[PDB]
Amino acid sequence: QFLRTDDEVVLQCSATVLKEQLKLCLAAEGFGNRLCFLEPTSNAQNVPPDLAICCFTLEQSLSVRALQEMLANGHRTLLYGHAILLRHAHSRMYLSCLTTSRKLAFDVGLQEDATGEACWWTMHPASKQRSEGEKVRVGDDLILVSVSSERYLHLSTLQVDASFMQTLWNMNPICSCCEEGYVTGGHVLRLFHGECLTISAADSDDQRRLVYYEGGAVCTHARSLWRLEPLRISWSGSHLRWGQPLRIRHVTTGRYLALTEDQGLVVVDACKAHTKATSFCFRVSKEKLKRDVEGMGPPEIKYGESLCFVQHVASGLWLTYAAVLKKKAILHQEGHMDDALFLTRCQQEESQAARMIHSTAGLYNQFIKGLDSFSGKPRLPIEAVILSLQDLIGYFEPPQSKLRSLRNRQSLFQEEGMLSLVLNCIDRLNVYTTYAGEEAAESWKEIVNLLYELLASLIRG
Repeated sequence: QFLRTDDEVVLQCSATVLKEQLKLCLAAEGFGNRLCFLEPTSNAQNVPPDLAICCFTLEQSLSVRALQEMLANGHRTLLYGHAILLRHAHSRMYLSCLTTSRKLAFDVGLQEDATGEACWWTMHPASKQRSEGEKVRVGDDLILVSVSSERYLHLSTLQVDASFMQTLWNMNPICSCCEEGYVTGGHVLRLFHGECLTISAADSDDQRRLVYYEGGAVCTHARSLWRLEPLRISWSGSHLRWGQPLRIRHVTTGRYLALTEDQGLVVVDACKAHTKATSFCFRVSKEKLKRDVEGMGPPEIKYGESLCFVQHVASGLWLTYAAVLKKKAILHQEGHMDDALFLTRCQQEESQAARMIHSTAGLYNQFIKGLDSFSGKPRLPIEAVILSLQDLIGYFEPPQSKLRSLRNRQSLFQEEGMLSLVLNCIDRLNVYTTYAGEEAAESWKEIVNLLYELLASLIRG
């Protein structure tokens, strides 16, 4: 019904493209790139969208008198006329109106701290059906106005900016108060057998596509982290239910647990992750065996205490095993009597790290791919690579058991091959003594210096 501070939301707008509605959500990575963009969510049945970086938390909802009061120095329902502070779940930065552009438009993206007016947004009713001081209702079209620049949060042409043109937004709830201890969608977690479900380590002959039960240290590495993704956008953070279908996304690689005709149980690119290949559910038992709600729903599955059998929804097949303990994970008609898994929730530091490794690997791989492109040939995400490097250098800065996080964060990245990755950039740039752009070459010495600085920061201590 209503929205409250601390609810988690997405900011959705629509565009009409090829005479069909396309729904899109405000997204940003934060590290490596502060700028918002739009993540299409309409084709979810075929291609699951990247939702982790669309989630925002309603930190704060103030009257403007209450805002001006604070600027010159609790599950509150949101009222029209209030100013809101939206913290990005992944990066923990705040949604702001930036002071850069590309005329009258400002960039929208993420600000590293909630000081000043740029990260505040007033909410206005999009019809006479709502008035200042009334509660914002889940479902309401609304207008969002930057407190700092007085422009409207705006969809352009698909991009987002702050503009004098209005755009209608739906602030759609992802979740509200959940029952302590209960599994919800959007959680990052591990699945333990009796040893946990994972894909192999970086640079494996695997190509990282096969699934395993493995024990030992993997139980604390990023490669065994998974994100649960119900087949819905709104209330995708609701409590999970026995038999409810969901996709299971591998965090550091972005691939989706799947049944595949040629190869059996594997992990699959998002573009191949259609519903049937990719829907599993949790079952109480292997016996033969509703209508999805518009709230948190009944809590059903508990971290630690619940035993769960994972079933592939379209085939009915059971997640099981085949054969420094490492077993291959398979889908089978019968499985084994000890197939039930238990779930353990990841904590935020490690969860964040795993997403950062995903983006970083993507970015530097693309940057390596551009270098290979003109390697043989006399005649690149320079901006992002630089910011990414600068961001990681700050993240790895030495400090007071901050030394523990550091060592552990360094460890997560190292076990995901970030050292080779950084080394590969250095080796490829050092093929040159002093091809690319001349524009590109303006940034060469800066980037190699930043890489070496990162390298050192990944080993220090």
